[PDB]
Amino acid sequence: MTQSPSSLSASVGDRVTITCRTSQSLSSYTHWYQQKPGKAPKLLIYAASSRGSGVPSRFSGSGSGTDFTLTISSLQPEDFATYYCQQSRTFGQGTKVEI
Amino acid sequence: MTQSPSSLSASVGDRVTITCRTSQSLSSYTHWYQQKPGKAPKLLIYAASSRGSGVPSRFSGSGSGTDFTLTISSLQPEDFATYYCQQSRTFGQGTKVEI
Amino acid sequence: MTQSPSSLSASVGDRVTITCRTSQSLSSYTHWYQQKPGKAPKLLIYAASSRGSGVPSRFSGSGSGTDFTLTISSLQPEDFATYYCQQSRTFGQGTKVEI
Amino acid sequence: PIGKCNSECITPNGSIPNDKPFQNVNRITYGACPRYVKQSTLKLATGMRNVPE
Amino acid sequence: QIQLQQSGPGLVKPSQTLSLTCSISGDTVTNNYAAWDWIRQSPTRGLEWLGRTFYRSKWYKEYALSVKSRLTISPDTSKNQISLQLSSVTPEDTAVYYCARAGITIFGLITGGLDYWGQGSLVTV
Amino acid sequence: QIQLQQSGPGLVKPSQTLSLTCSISGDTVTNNYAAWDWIRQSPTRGLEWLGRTFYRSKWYKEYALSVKSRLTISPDTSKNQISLQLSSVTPEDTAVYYCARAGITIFGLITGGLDYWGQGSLVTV
Amino acid sequence: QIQLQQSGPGLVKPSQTLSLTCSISGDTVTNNYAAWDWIRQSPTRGLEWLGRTFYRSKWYKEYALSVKSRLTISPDTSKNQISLQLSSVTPEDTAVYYCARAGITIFGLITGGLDYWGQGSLVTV
Amino acid sequence: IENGWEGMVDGWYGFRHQNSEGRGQAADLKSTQAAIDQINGKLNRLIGKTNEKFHQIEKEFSEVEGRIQDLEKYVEDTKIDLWSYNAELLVALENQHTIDLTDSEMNKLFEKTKKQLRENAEDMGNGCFKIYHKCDNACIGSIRNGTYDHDVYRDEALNNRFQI
Amino acid sequence: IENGWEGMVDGWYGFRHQNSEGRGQAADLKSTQAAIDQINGKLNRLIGKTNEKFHQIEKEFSEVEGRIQDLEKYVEDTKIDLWSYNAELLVALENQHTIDLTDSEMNKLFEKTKKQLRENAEDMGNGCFKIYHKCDNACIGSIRNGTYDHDVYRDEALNNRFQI
Amino acid sequence: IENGWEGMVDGWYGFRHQNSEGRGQAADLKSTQAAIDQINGKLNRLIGKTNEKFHQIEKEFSEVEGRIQDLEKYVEDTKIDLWSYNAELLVALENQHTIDLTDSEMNKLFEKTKKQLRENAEDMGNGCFKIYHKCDNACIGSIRNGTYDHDVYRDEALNNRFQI
Amino acid sequence: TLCLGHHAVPNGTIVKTITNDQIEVTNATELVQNSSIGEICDSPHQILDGENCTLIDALLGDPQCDGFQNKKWDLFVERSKAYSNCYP
Ligand SMILES: *[C@@H]1O[C@H](CO)[C@@H](O[C@@H]2O[C@H](CO)[C@@H](O[C@@H]3O[C@H](CO[C@H]4O[C@H](CO)[C@@H](O)[C@H](O)[C@@H]4O)[C@@H](O)[C@H](O[C@H]4O[C@H](CO)[C@@H](O)[C@H](O)[C@@H]4O)[C@@H]3O)[C@H](O)[C@H]2NC(C)=O)[C@H](O)[C@H]1NC(C)=O
Ligand SMILES: *[C@@H]1O[C@H](CO)[C@@H](O[C@@H]2O[C@H](CO)[C@@H](O[C@@H]3O[C@H](CO[C@H]4O[C@H](CO)[C@@H](O)[C@H](O)[C@@H]4O)[C@@H](O)[C@H](O[C@H]4O[C@H](CO)[C@@H](O)[C@H](O)[C@@H]4O)[C@@H]3O)[C@H](O)[C@H]2NC(C)=O)[C@H](O)[C@H]1NC(C)=O
Ligand SMILES: *[C@@H]1O[C@H](CO)[C@@H](O[C@@H]2O[C@H](CO)[C@@H](O[C@@H]3O[C@H](CO[C@H]4O[C@H](CO)[C@@H](O)[C@H](O)[C@@H]4O)[C@@H](O)[C@H](O[C@H]4O[C@H](CO)[C@@H](O)[C@H](O)[C@@H]4O)[C@@H]3O)[C@H](O)[C@H]2NC(C)=O)[C@H](O)[C@H]1NC(C)=O
Ligand SMILES: *[C@@H]1O[C@H](CO)[C@@H](O[C@@H]2O[C@H](CO)[C@@H](O[C@@H]3O[C@H](CO)[C@@H](O)[C@H](O)[C@@H]3O)[C@H](O)[C@H]2NC(C)=O)[C@H](O)[C@H]1NC(C)=O
Ligand SMILES: *[C@@H]1O[C@H](CO)[C@@H](O)[C@H](O)[C@H]1NC(C)=O
Ligand SMILES: *[C@@H]1O[C@H](CO)[C@@H](O)[C@H](O)[C@H]1NC(C)=O
Ligand SMILES: *[C@@H]1O[C@H](CO)[C@@H](O)[C@H](O)[C@H]1NC(C)=O
Ligand SMILES: *[C@@H]1O[C@H](CO)[C@@H](O)[C@H](O)[C@H]1NC(C)=O
Ligand SMILES: *[C@@H]1O[C@H](CO)[C@@H](O)[C@H](O)[C@H]1NC(C)=O
Repeated sequence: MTQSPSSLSASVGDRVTITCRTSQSLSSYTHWYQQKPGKAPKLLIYAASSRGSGVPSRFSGSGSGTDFTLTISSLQPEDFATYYCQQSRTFGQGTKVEI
Repeated sequence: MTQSPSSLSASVGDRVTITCRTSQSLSSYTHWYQQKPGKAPKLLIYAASSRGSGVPSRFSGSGSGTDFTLTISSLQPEDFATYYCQQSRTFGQGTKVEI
Repeated sequence: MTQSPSSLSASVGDRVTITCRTSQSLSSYTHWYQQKPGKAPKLLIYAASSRGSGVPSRFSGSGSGTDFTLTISSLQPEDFATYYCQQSRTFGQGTKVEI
Repeated sequence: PIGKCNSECITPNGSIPNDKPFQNVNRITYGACPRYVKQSTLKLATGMRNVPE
Repeated sequence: QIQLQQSGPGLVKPSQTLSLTCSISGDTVTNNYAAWDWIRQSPTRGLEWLGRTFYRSKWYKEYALSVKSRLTISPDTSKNQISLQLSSVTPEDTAVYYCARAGITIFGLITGGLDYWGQGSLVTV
Repeated sequence: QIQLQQSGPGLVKPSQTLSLTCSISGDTVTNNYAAWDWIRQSPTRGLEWLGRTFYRSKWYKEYALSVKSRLTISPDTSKNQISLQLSSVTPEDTAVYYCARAGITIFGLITGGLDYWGQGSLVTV
Repeated sequence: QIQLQQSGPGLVKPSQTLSLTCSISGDTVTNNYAAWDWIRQSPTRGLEWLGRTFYRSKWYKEYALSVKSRLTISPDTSKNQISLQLSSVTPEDTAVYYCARAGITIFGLITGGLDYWGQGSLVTV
Repeated sequence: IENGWEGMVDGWYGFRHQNSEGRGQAADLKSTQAAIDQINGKLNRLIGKTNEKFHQIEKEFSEVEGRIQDLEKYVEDTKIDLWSYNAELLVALENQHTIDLTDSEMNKLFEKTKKQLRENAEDMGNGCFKIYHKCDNACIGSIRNGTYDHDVYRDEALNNRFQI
Repeated sequence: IENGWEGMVDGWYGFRHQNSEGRGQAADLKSTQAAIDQINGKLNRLIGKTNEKFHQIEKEFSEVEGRIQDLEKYVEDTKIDLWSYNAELLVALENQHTIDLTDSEMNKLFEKTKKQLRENAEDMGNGCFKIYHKCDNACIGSIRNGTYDHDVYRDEALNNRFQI
Repeated sequence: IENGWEGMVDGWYGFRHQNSEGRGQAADLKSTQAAIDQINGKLNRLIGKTNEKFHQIEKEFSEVEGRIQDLEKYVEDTKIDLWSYNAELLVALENQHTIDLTDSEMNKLFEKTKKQLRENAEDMGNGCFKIYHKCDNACIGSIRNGTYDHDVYRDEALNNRFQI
Repeated sequence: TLCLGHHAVPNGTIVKTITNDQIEVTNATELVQNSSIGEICDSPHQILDGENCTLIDALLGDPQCDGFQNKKWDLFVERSKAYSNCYP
C-alpha cells in the first residue's frame, strides 16, 4: 500500500490530489481516513465514491482501476491532519498535509 | 421402500397419516395406490399432489423432501383396503388400515 | 469444392438449378459469381440469400445446410457466362451455361 | 342462452374458463376474466429443444 | 371408458413357457401418450414391476433386472391385444398377474402411474 | 449516537498477559450488520489490523497473520463489553490501541470501514 | 462510383521478381469496413485466392498457403495505390491477375465477397 | 451429444450403457425432476392469476358519433395492442429461459459423471465414456446414485488404460 | 458445494484451507467486487430515473356522471394495471438474472483454482481439494493472488499422488 | 483470453498458432456463423413487423378546451410513455442476451479444442497451448475441422510432456 | 458405454423465442383460450335476462316489461331483438 505524497505544504484554499496505489483492483472496499494528532481517526469517504457523516462537501474521491485519488476542493486551516488509505485490512504509510 | 405403518385399527372418521420414506428425493414421479382384497387396485393421488379420477375429497397428500405422507380426512367403513406406495418402479410392502 | 453441372445447353427461358456442395456448413459466407468470357466478373448474390447491385429479379438462391443452389427464373441470351461458387477462399471449377 | 356452470368469466360469445391467463374470444368481459389479446395461439414451451431420430 | 380384460390359462407345467393375452377394448395400443406395463403381485414379495411396451413409431420393449432374460412382451395391432410370454417358468412364480395401462403423463413424460387395471390368476405345479 | 469508551491499564510487565476492556454505550454488541475490529497504531509502522469479532448466531473470531497465536478477543453480552486479551507481550508492542466499530455495509457485506472509534494508550517496561 | 484500374507489365523473365500496380480511383485505401484482395485466374487451376490487405490502425497483410513465402503486398496512401510484388516467378504462373475490392460486410465482418474488379493479363517466358 | 433418443419416455436425461453382459437403458430421475419443478413453477405464476373487472366503457357501437365515440375506440385499441405485445414478450422470454435451463441441465449431468470418474474415465467426444474395466451393471448403477467409489478402481484402471 | 458458511461477513466467495499448521479462512476480494458492480449497475437504472408530469385529468370523483366520467375511470385504471404488470415483469427479470450471474461467478472461481492447479490437484466433489503436498499458508495465498507457480511443485506433487 | 486481436476481420473467433515453421492466423468459420444466425434471427422479429392504424383521435390542438381536450392529451401521453418504456426494455433485454451468448461461444470453442486434445495438450491460463510435439500446420488444421486423431499422437506426446 | 441422451418426439410443436422463430419443442401447452361454452351461466353472478326488453324500457315501466319490477341483478343482459311497444 503506497501513497504518492508524504509531506506537503499547500496554501489555504489550494486543491490537492492524494493518490493511493493499491495491489488488487477493487473499489467498493477501499476507504479513506484522517487523524489529527492526539485525536480519534474518522471516516470521510467510504467505497471511494460516497462521503460519510459529518463530512463537508469539499472532500471528493475517484476510482480508476487500482488507482484511487482523494481530492480536496479547498484546503482549510482546520484540515491539518495525517491522511490514511486502507483497502481491506492494510493501512497506508500516511499523508501529512500542512497549511 | 420403507413405510412406517404396517397394520392399524383406527375408528370411523379418524385422521391417519401414512409415511412412505424413499431413497431418491423426487416428488413428481411417486404415486399412491389402494387395493381392496379380491379385485384390481386403483390410483388415488398421482405425483403426490393431485387426486385422480373417481376419488373423494377426503384424500390428500403432501410432499416434503424424500418423505411423502398420504392423509385421510375422515375414515370410512368402505375404505378398508391395503395401501401401496410406488416411486417409479418399486412398490411398498403395504399398509393395512382397518375400521 | 464440387459443382454438379459442368456444361449444359438450356433453352431460352428455362429454369436451371446449379448445386454447389461444400464441406463446412455455413451460409452467410458463401457467394456466387458470374464471368462472361473476356470481361471482369461480378457478384450476383451474397450470403446466398440477398442479391447484389445491378442484378435482375430472375436470380435467386437457396441455402440448406451444406447445399447451396443458384436458380435462374428465366434464361436469357445475355446470360451466357461461366458461373463460379466461392465459400470463403476457395472457388469452384466453374459452371458453363449456354442458350 | 342461459345455462348453469361454475365459472366466473362472462363474454358475449358465452362463458369461458378462466384458468388460462389469456383469451381472444371477445374484448367485452365481466368478472374474473383473462386479458384480451389479438393472437390466436401462444404456445408455451414445457419441454426440450427437440431433435428427431 | 377404458376396459382391459386379460385372458390366458392359469395352470402350466413348471420349467416350461407361459402364455398371457391382455385384450384391450375401448382404447388402442397405438397411443402416443401412453404405455402398457405388466405388474405381478404375490403374498410373499408383493407388488413388483416386470416391463413395459410403448409405441414411438415402432414397438419398443423394456424389462426388469431379475426377469430380463426370461420375459418377452409381444404387442399386436390386429385385434387390439397385448401378449405376455414368459419362458422357463419357476414354481416360485405362483402368483397373480395384472395387465395395467400406464400413461398418466405430465409435460409428455410418462410418470409411471398405472390406470385401468385388469384381473387374472396363475398357479403352477 | 454511538459512543465507545475503552478502558484498561497501560503499564504491564513484559512477557506477560494483557487486558483491555472496550465498554460500549448507546449500541449493543449483538448486531447483525455490524462487526467490531481492533486496530493498533505505532510511530514505527503505523496503523495495522489485529482482528475482529461479531455475532451471527454464535460468537465468531478472526485474527491477523502475525498475532494469530497470541490474541484472544472475548465479547460479553451482560454489560455491553468486548474485551481484548493479548498473551506473551513484547516491548516492541509499545503502541496505542484503538477499539473501533465496523459495519458500514453495502448489500449486507461488511466492507471493512470503521466508525465510532475510541481512545487509549499503552506502554510496557 | 468505385473504379479500379490495375497496371503493370505482362512480360517478365522467369525466376525473377514481379510488379503489379492497382491504381484506385473513387475510393480510398484507408477504409474501416473494406479490405482489398488479390485473385489470379488460370485456364487450368481456375480462380484461386492469393492474399489480402486492409487498414485497422496498421497495414495488415494476409497470404495464401502456397504462395506464403513468395508474395508481398505493399499498399500506398500517397496516390491511392495498392502494389502487388511477386518474388521468384515460375513459368507455371502464366495467368491473368485480378485486383478486386472485398468488404461487402454484415455486422462489421468482412464475409469475403468481392466487388469492383479490374482487368489485367500476364505471361512469362 | 449429436442427437437424442426417440424411445425414452420415463425421463428427459439418462444413460444407455453397454458392456459384455449386454446393453441396457436407464433413466436419470434426479435431473429430470429438477427440470419439472422449474417448468411447473413458471406455469404457477400464469395459471389462475387473473384480475377481475366489473364495469367498463362500451367497446362496440352501433350509431356513429363525433369526438367521444372516436376516443372510446382509441382507448380500447390502445389497451388491446399493449397487452398483445406484453403477451408476446412474456411467452418469448419464458420460452428462451426454459430451453436454456433444459440444455444446461443436460450439460450439468454430463459433468457429474465425469467428475465422479475423475481418474477412471475421460470424454470420448461423442457424449460417451468408453470403459473396458471390470464395471458390471451394478457398478454402472453405483455411478447413477452417487455411491461409486473410485478408490477401489483407481489402480485397477490406471494400468489398464496404458495397456489399451 | 453443498452449503455455505455462517461465519463469513467480508465477502461472498472465499476459502477455508486446513493444513498441519491449522485451519484458516480468508475471503476472496476480486470475484466479490465484480458481483457488486453488476448489482450496483442494475440499481443505477432504477434509482433516480423518474419522469415528471404536471397537469393530468381528475382521477377521483364525487358526483356521479354519465359517459365522460366512466371513460376517465377506465383510462386511469388501464394505466395503473399496465404499469403494475410492468413493475412485476421488471423486478422478476432482474431477480432472475442477478441470481443466475452470481451462481456462474461461484463456478468461475471454482474453475480458476482448478485451472491454476493444473497438475498438482484434482476435484473431490465437495470442493475441498485434498492436498498433502508441502504447500503452506503463503503457498495457499499464492493461489489467491494468482502468483502460484506449478513448475516448482510439478515433480514434487506428481510422485506424492502416486504415493498417497 | 485477456484481450482480443486487432487484425481479424473475417471472423469473430480464430487461432494464432506458432511453431518452428513460423506463425499463422486463421479465423474460425463455424462458431462465427452460429453467432450470426442468432443475431440475424433477433433482427428478423423486429424489422418489418409493424402494425397499421388509419383513423385515430386528434393529437395536437390549437384552441384550448375543457375536460375533453385534457382527456385526449392524457390518453396520447399514456400510450407514448408506455411504448417508450417497452422500447427501452426490449432493446436492453436483447442486448443482454446477445453479449451473453457471444461470450459463451468463445468458451465453447475453447472447450472444443481442449476436448479434442484430450491427452496431448493442457490449459496454460492465457489460452495459448504450449505444444512442442511434432504437430505442423496441417496438424493444426486437423484440429480446426475436427479431423485430428489423438491416437497417432498419444504415445508420441506423453513422453514429450515428461521430457519437457 | 455410459452414453448420454435425451427424449425426442416424432412430431413436436413449434414455439417462438427471443432468438429463433421456428424452434422445435417436444411438448408445448396452449396459453390463449379461443373457445367458448356457448351459453351464459348464472351460478356465481345473479344474471337477469332481457326477454326483448331493454334497461330503459324496464326502468320507465313498459307494460311488456312488467316482470322487471323491483328487481336487482349482478349483470344485465340486453337481447338483440329488444323492441318497445309504448308511447314514443
Ligand atoms: C403435452 O403433454 C400433455 C400431457 O402428456 C398432452 O396432453 C394430452 O394430449 C393427448 C393428445 O394430445 C390426450 O390424449 C387424448 O385425449 C382425448 C381427450 O382427452 C380427454 O380424455 C382423457 C382421457 O382419455 C383425459 O385424461 C383428458 O383430461 C381429457 O378429459 C381423448 O379423447 C383421446 O382418446 C384417443 O383414444 C381413443 C381410444 O378409443 C380414440 O377413440 C380417440 O379418438 C383418441 O384417439 C386421447 O386420449 C391426453 O388426454 C392429454 N392429457 C392431458 C392430461 O391433457 C399434450 O397434448 C402435449 N402437447 C403436445 C403439443 O404434444
Ligand atoms: C440489506 O443490507 C443493508 C445494508 O447492510 C441493510 O440496511 C441496514 O438495515 C439495518 C437493519 O435492517 C439498519 O440497522 C438499523 O438502522 C436503524 C435506523 O437506521 C438509521 O440509522 C443508521 C445509524 O444507526 C443509519 O446508518 C441509517 O442510514 C438510518 O439513518 C437503527 O435505528 C438501528 O439501531 C439498532 O440499534 C440500536 C442500538 O441502541 C437500538 O436502540 C435500535 O432499536 C436498533 O435495534 C439499526 O442500526 C441499518 O441502518 C441499515 N443500513 C443502511 C445503510 O441502510 C438492509 O436492511 C438489508 N436488507 C435485508 C432485507 O436484510
Ligand atoms: C456495423 O456494420 C455495418 C456493415 O458492416 C456498417 O454499415 C456500413 O457503415 C459504413 C460507415 O459507417 C458505410 O460506409 C460508407 O457508406 C456511405 C454511404 O453508404 C451508401 O453507399 C454504400 C456504397 O458506398 C452502400 O453500400 C450503402 O448501402 C449506402 O447506400 C458512403 O458514402 C461512404 O463512402 C466513403 O468513401 C468515399 C470514397 O470516396 C468517400 O468519398 C466518402 O466520403 C466516405 O468516406 C462509405 O462507403 C457502409 O456503406 C455501411 N454498409 C452497409 C451495408 O450499410 C455500420 O456502420 C456498422 N455500425 C457501426 C456502429 O460501426
Ligand atoms: C363472438 O361474438 C362477436 C360479436 O358477436 C364476434 O365478433 C364479430 O364476429 C363477426 C362474425 O364472426 C365478424 O364479422 C365478420 O368479420 C370478418 C373478419 O373476421 C370480416 O371479414 C367479415 O366481413 C365480417 O365483418 C365481426 O367482424 C366480429 N367483430 C369483432 C369486433 O371481432 C366474434 O367473432 C365471436 N367469437 C366467437 C369465437 O364466436
Ligand atoms: C446404488 O446403485 C447400485 C446399483 O446396483 C446398488 O448396488 C447400490 O446399493 C445403490 N446404492 C444405494 C445407496 O442405494
Ligand atoms: C501473493 O500472496 C502470497 C501469500 O503469502 C505472497 O507471499 C505473495 O507475495 C503475493 N504476491 C503478490 C504479487 O502480492
Ligand atoms: C482438415 O484440415 C487439414 C489441414 O491440412 C487437412 O489436411 C484435412 O484434409 C482436412 N480434413 C477434411 C475432412 O477436410
Ligand atoms: C410428423 O412429421 C413428419 C415429418 O417427417 C410429417 O411427414 C408428418 O405428417 C407429421 N405427422 C403429424 C401427425 O404431424
Ligand atoms: C318477448 O318475450 C316474451 C317473453 O318470452 C315473449 O312472450 C314474447 O313473445 C316476445 N316477443 C316477441 C315479439 O316474440
